[PDB]
Amino acid sequence: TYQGNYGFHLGFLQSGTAKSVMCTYSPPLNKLFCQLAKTCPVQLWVSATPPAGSRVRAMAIYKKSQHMTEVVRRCPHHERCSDGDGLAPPQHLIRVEGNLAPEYLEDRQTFRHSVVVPYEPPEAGSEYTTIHYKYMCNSSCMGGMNRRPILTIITLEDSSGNLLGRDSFEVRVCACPGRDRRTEEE
Ligand SMILES: [Zn+2]
Repeated sequence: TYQGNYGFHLGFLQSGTAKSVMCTYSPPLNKLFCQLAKTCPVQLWVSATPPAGSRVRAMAIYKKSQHMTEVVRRCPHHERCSDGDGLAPPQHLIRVEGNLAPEYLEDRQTFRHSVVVPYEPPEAGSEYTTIHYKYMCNSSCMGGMNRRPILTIITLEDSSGNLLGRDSFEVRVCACPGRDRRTEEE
């Protein structure tokens, strides 16, 4: 995490450990629990607007340093699951929704996957800018994350890739998010 010259940091809609809820954020754990394939409106905040060309990248990494050096990718199952949108490659975990200019990358050196989008200042009347994400594999998929916790890294970079700000949050993709938030909230 690191707010830069722009005060870059993330924001989340408070939903509640209720039921029928498909996505809820836990301020205490700073962890998100969401159902697979459902939209998560994460917010972007800044005290100054980034220069034009600045982008927003979303990468998933493993929380525990023992698995730190392993690329997070969908499990052999979901990988062979026809549930694409026409943009995201079948092997990516984090997809973006709503944006018409998302870019799906794979670092040539680290092999890590990411989704980058153009940074856009908040629309009139809002104080923050939204980006709808989705996870396409459950935390409990064998071959996949396999019960291993992950952390979503959201970085604000300039047109040329330079880091301009970074923030993160742990995430859990489950069928029972609400329950899992409270029965973990402790
Ligand atoms: Zn899976």
